[PDB]
Amino acid sequence: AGHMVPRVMRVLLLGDVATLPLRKVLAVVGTAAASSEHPLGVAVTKYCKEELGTETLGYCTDFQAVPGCGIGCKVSNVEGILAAVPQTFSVLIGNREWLRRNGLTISSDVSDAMTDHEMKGQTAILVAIDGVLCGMIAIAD
Repeated sequence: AGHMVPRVMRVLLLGDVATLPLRKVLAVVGTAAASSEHPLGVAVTKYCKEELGTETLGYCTDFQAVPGCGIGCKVSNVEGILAAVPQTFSVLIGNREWLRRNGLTISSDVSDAMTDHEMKGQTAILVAIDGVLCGMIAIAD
């Protein structure tokens, strides 16, 4: 059913953090979160703000629109701060469509499975970071 009151069912993270140390996570989560509207914005904001010592975050560098699959863009304040080692943190969000659009060519098993479970009213919404699925969310409507 189409409604303006969804409800997250399950959330998992794929993109590891090995290559993303305190510095990476700080900058990424910093700007990334600063460019979000989640109810945890204030939290992440104050956190990265106290960890870096700067109130500058939420800079948009790259912009990519996708009317039909999702959206994506690169945001990072690290460049404006350090002003020496700029790193555009790419962040895209979409459903099975986008996930597959960049995940692979086509899979009857993946599409069939997605639609198979979607019959329960569940919505597929994952987010990729740096061209790599960082996390995936599954809503239950």
